[PDB]
Amino acid sequence: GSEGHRTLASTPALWASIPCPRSELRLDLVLPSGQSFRWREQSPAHWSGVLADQVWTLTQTEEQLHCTVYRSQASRPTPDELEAVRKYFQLDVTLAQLYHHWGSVDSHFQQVAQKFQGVRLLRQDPIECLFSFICSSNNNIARITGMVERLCQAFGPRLIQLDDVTYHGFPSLQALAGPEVEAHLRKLGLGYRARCVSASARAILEEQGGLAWLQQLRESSYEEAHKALCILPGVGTKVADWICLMALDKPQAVPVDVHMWHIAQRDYSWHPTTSQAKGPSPQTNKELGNFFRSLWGPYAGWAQAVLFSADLR
DNA sequence: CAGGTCT
DNA sequence: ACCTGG
Ligand SMILES: *CCOCCOCCS*
Ligand SMILES: [Mg+2]
Ligand SMILES: [Mg+2]
Ligand SMILES: [Mg+2]
Ligand SMILES: [Mg+2]
Repeated sequence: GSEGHRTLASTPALWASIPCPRSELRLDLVLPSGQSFRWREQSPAHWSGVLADQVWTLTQTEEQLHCTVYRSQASRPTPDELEAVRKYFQLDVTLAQLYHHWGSVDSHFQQVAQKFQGVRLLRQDPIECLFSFICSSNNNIARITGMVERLCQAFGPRLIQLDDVTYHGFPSLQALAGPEVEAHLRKLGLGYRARCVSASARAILEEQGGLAWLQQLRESSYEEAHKALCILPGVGTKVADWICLMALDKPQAVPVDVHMWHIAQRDYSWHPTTSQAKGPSPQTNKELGNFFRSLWGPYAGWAQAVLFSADLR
């Protein structure tokens, strides 16, 4: 009872609810969908992971988001701790309002979105997000999850153990910048991406001003933050857009990939007009992202998340 | 060859 | 131009 991953039924005294409709947040569409790679459904409908340097288990009913924290004497999450969950899910951003806007300007969105409510963006840490998305180059969601887990196990601080899972926090820049990290990361199957992690951890810390430079790209404009991220090894345009959208408070960023081409073409009959080339290219990908920004508005990347979730079936 | 990044 | 999965 007192050992292991908790469930709402098994230890009801250690949970606290946050008012949050299922239409504002679907955990099963947000937490496993390749935004974060570090949440696990360890019991049915119960998602466990590291959030604000502690381990949480989250589950929901129709009107409540139920939360528990593993810290020495076990107790409910305090008020300040629940705000970190609200902050992580960005719950002040009302989806009801966004879905209404997107629907009003896009009848295709109106048609598809009703089935896929509660899709929102997590407000991720920029370090974690950066190095996760560096591991996603030439890769799929299954292997990426594994690489990130091993990376965190090897180089991240031990938090606590629940059942047979030892939770680790995401590694610091210092740990990823350290001697022989590439070789160690290669032993963990990351391949050529091992170099990129090491090099980008070193470039941030030793060439760019460290953690502070990255964190202050939150305050900088989208265009600035994107340009700044591209100088890092393993970070091209797509990767930078993902980081901008997921970790640097740029809701207008629209990461363009072949998947977005398929949507644009099949669902909006989109073709590049200004650009010369017909297919994907840096010129045409920039044009596509702009199309959806003008269509959807300042939260275009959140809209994309909904269509991405809907296409996934 | 597909679909990203580096210079 | 360069890289690695399917
Ligand atoms: C698509 C070319 O990949 C860029 C990675 O370069 C090797 C350093 S990790
Ligand atoms: Mg991430
Ligand atoms: Mg290193
Ligand atoms: Mg780069
Ligand atoms: Mg908008």
